[PDB]
Amino acid sequence: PIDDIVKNLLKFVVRGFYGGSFVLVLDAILFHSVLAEDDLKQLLSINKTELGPLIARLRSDRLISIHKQREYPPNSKSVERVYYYVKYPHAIDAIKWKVHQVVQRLKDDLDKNSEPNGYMCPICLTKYTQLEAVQLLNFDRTEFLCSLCDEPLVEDDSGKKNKEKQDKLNRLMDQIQPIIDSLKKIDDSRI
Amino acid sequence: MPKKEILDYLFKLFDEYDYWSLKGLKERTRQPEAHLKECLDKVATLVKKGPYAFKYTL
Amino acid sequence: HDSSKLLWATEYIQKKGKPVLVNELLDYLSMKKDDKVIELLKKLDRIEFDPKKGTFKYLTYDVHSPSELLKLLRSQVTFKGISCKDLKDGWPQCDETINQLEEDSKILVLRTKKDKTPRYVWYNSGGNLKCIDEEFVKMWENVQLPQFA
Amino acid sequence: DDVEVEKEVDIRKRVFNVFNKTIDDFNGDLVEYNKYLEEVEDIIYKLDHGIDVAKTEEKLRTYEELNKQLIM
Amino acid sequence: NLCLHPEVSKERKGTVVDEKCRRMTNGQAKRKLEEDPEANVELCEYHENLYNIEVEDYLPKGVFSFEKLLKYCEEKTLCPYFIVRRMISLCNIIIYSYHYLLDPKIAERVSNEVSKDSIVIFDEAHNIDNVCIESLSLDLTTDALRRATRGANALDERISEVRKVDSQKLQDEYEKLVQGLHSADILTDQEEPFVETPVLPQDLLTEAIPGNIRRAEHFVSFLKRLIEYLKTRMKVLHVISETPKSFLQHLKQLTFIERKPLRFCSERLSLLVRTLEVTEVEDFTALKDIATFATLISTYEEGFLLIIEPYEIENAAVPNPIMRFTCLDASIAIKPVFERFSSVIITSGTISPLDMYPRMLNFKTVLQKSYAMTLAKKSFLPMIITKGSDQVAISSRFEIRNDPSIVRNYGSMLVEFAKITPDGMVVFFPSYLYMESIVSMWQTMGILDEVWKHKLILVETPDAQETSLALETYRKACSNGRGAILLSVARGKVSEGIDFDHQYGRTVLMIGIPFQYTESRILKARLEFMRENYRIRENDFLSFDAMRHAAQCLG
Ligand code: SF4
Ligand SMILES: [Zn+2]
Repeated sequence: PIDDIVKNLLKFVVRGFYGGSFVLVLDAILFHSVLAEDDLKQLLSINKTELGPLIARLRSDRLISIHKQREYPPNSKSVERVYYYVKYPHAIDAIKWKVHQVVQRLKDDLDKNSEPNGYMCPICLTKYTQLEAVQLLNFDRTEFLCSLCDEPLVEDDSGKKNKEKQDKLNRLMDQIQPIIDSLKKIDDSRI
Repeated sequence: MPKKEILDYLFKLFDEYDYWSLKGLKERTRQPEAHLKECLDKVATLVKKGPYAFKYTL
Repeated sequence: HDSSKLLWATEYIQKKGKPVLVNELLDYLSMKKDDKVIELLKKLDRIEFDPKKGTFKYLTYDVHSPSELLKLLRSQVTFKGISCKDLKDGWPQCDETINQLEEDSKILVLRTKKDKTPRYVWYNSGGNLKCIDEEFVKMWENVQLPQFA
Repeated sequence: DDVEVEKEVDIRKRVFNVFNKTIDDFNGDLVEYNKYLEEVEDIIYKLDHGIDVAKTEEKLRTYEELNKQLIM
Repeated sequence: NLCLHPEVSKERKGTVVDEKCRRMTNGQAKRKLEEDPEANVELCEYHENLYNIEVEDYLPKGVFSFEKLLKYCEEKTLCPYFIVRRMISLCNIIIYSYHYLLDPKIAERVSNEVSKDSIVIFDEAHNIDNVCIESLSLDLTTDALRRATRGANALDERISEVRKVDSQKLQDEYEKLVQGLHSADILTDQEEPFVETPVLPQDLLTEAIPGNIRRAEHFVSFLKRLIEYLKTRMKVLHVISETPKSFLQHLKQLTFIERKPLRFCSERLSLLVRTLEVTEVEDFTALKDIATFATLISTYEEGFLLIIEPYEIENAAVPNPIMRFTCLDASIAIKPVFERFSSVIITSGTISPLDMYPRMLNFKTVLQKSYAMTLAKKSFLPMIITKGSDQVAISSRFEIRNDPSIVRNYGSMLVEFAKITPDGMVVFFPSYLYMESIVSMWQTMGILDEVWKHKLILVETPDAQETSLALETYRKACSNGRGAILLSVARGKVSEGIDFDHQYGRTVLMIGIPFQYTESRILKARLEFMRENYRIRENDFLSFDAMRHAAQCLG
């Protein structure tokens, strides 16, 4: 049902923004509900160092939880397993807001390339504010000269990079398109 | 070590021990390793895994 | 020894590139004169030493196809997975097959470049999802997530 | 995505931008439209990749003239 | 099903066999053997002799069945397909399935001489509307776009590489576009056509020019723009419902192709491909299916709905999206059947109720007479097994999985019948996905353990040859002394045409009532149109077809 879509939900984040092996760690969580780290090390034949941070990416993004599988074997030795638990509802929390902010960020570069803010004297290697500007424009002048070069400036943050960001915005929506409603598909049940 | 000589000598060694460790066979040869290894490439069939790991076979 | 001379003669069948005569094969080696080599060549599947005149012609994880390799991934759901070794032993050039059965159809793990893709046997569904820009990879994981509360 | 064919839109769009005065749909006749479509394909496709774009720049010269026809 | 050449008969899929014979003798390929000898093009050797001796008269006096026609044509070096395909104009009675009277890609050989003044009988006509739904349906997948991009790129080389081969042959077909819809050599052919037309039989297609896409190079221009536009329309956020006319409008702004020119893709592709004498078709198979969609999108509207689910719900949240398009009103293909026909008969022993058929398909009946089996002996016991050994209500509506409160009762039902029932037992599960968990979990417990020893069980499988091998070894067991049981699917292929005599079936079990709600909202979108265009609700439509499917299996 819905939780199965949550099972498949994290696959979207894992197989898109990460490498191929990252789902191989996630797949093992769905493979065994109590996923022993020592076993998952053997399953993909990756050493202790190579498998370590892979769980952390699933842990940090609220996708997995390495549950401290402390238990007492027959030998009475310090037995510990990083049981990669699947915290399904909390991983939803991580994917939900991460889609939220990135749409804003790509918008930000658009507005910045539509409102020139500063100036620059590329001859004297000096950038100017408009207030800096209004100090060296002469009443006999139409562009604010400099004080080290006594030369006009250039407008800063013009609109030649404006069109760059819209593709990033459009690529953001078209690539996050599979993810947005996949969260809302789960959020219908809120489980 | 000639290829025929390698073919006969390695088979003479393989008849003694074809299922022998790949390090042990070379020390039993101690010659320019290209000849002994090459004879293992056609006059033997490599088994990397199993109890007879790295052991010549046919 | 019988095997050594027989091996050199049988290896000579494919090396010559010609179906040389039954006897003329022996004189090329000039040392192999036993009948076991002829018996082995007659017993050789690769060396088609048929009833006709002398004819010297060359020839575990039986999953030799992405269809069969996909079945192997299907057999290892919630189960363990061999890396790449017997896979290429029963099927030469698995790595091209891995890319051809891309998007979780040959779902491997490119462990290293010089390792000849030391793969992993795992079974995903869509697998690839490569259209995500690596900038969105940069933009996805720079997010500070609220903790328990 | 065959970036040679990516320029096909720009060549086609320039006809849609500057050379829109060409009589394809406003004339009404199917024979005139069909000849216009073949003429449109003659200009745009050569201007698309440019394997023989020596009259295509001249087609641009006519297209700019068509723009003046729209302009004047 | 009627090929006799050993080279062609090896392949399993019909289209590959159909392609091999067609490429064996094609309007543009078979000419390259007679005029110039080559090993690249072979001969059917049975269409060859049919081309010489068979098309001069009719078959001597036999009324050939499938078994009889196969035997006769084998010895007389003839292929039975090319006989009966030609025999349309000569058969006083014509024998073919529902598709070749309804499916638009194959029903282009229909003859008015055998259609105007004839009498039409629809056998087992209960499953008539469901077939029509598939006729205007098509899916897509992210894998297919990679093939579609392959076809888009590979044909781009194909049309250009032949340009240096014969450029005037390229342009000669361009002047064939201004004159008309290529009627002289797109419809008056024996073998030439390669691209099928999903539209109605040529009546719903204008003959005007397909825009300014005449040029081979300019054909690449709009092809690569439209393929990119559909990919972002293939990676849609979720299932979105837009009228297919609106899809053209959104296409019109992103890729300016007018609706009338886009209707001409089907006759365009055959006009262009024929010029290139193409030799490799594997990556070009995607071209015919996408262009089939292109003809459909520009022609059908306000009766259907476009949907794009980003994944399959059973394997959700994956990059496996679909360009879902399915038929909502089956009557668009149904009505032109009644438009020309004068004598029509619809008869089926499983149609129940009998009243929604005229309202669903919009056709005129006069004699609605029902028949009851009047016999001096019962001979049949329809059962309503609501309660089992536990006396607990049994069904499959609750879930599509297994549960100890339910599965132990159904298995106990199967074993108890296995002890007593005589040879021949056929069951029809609601779905094949349902049964896979049913049998495997049945194997976990010892419930089948006694079922193992009672009778002989052969299972329905996705591959048709194996199931036919399974079924051919079912009937022989039933006729033989040992008892046998067959398990199948209500929506499976067995319920379509299979018969069971005395031995082949004595006690049939029906696990629940089959509801087809398991799939995505495609059917929910389909069901909405039935609710407003017609006065048939979800409840009335669901149970009446489910029992129709139930009554289809029982008889
Ligand atoms: S010639 Fe006839 S029998 Fe032979 S492959 Fe073609 S259709 Fe089949
Ligand atoms: Zn300065």
